[PDB]
Amino acid sequence: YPKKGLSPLALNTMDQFSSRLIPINYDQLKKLDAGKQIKLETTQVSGNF
Amino acid sequence: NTYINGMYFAPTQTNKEALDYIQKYRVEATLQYSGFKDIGTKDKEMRNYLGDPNQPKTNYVNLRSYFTGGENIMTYKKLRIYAITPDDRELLV
Amino acid sequence: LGDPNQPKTNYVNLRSYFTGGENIMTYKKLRIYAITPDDRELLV
Repeated sequence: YPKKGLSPLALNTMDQFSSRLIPINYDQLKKLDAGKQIKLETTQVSGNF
Repeated sequence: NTYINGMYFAPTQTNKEALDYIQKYRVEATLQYSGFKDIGTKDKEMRNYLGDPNQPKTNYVNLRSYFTGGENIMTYKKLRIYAITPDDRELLV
Repeated sequence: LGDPNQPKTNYVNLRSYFTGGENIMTYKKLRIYAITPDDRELLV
């Protein structure tokens, strides 16, 4: 998801109803522009059948 | 007396991508008293080259942010690089 | 010309290029880029 010939999806919010873009404070911003890169993980996925 | 504040290291050439691979710098400098001492490491930052707001961003050694109380003179010092796993060596005087 | 009541034209900032000094009234050239091919507009 999505198909292979199409661009990937994006997330930029975090609320129940989509607003309030995700904040990052000063020290994390400096270490982020220091060259270090963030990592991402999956915890649990629910759906239906 | 002239004192050294920082280093706007390597303004953007036509090709410098290897500077994006670098994360830590390490410096040994001469203090005003008991010169040529080893100082630890920091991380590089982004600053506009020569302070001009119409310029690309480069790597900057912020030499004030170290384990020093005194200043720096125009005499001998060394500057080593850390790539992410190994150690390299670049600058001297 | 920096007028607040005028259209917005093209502009070439020469200062945001890979330089350290300044430029003088001497040999200079300015070349276009179209989307696919190449061309040239200005000389001295």
